[PDB]
Amino acid sequence: ELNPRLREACIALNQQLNRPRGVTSRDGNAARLVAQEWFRVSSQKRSQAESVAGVLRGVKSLGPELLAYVVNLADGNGNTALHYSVSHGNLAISSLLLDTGVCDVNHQNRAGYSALMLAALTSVGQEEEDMAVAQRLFSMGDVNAKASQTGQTALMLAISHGHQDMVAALLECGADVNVQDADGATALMCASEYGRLDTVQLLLAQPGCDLTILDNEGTSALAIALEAEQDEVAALLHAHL
Repeated sequence: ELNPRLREACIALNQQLNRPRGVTSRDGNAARLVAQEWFRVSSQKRSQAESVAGVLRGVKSLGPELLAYVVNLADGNGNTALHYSVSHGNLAISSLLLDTGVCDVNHQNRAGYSALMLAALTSVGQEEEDMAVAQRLFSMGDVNAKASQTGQTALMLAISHGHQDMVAALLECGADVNVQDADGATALMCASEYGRLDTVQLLLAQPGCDLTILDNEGTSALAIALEAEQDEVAALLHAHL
């Protein structure tokens, strides 16, 4: 059940949302008060799924539009509760939000990243449940989306942090290897700079992987490897070229 102040703000917000035209400002008194309590309860590192679950039961009792509005609230950093739960590794909260069936997992924060992208970036190598959460995100998102500022993909972000299992998972979900970021860089280029040989091998094994894509200064994966002094990567790229 909702605490007295939040309940009243939710009732007021629900009233705005449920009008025939549904006209509702994210910047009204009601929405700001709901946001303040929602982020307080849902999005802290110490937030507890039990508490969030009780807020959601309360929100849901007022109706589906309110539930979807609240779950997908974005703060001044463009972050939703799911951004925070993924980033913080609060798996229980992640599961609880995804269980609502209403998360917009492709929503990009101000920095340009979706929850899907942050899951690729912050992949916990030894957490089977971390990977299960990421796979749920992939199933309801666009694994080939590009981040609004840098143009990077989940695949590139996973590569950049040496998250090999995440790389494999994204390729099994249909990640395109040949997407280019804002600077023209590809997943292979990121992998060639990072220097993990198994990741380079896995990318090279994908049908259609193109070794001759260039970035906007005409740089190839091979050149990046040589510049990074990754000789074994460089030699491997030479052999496929």
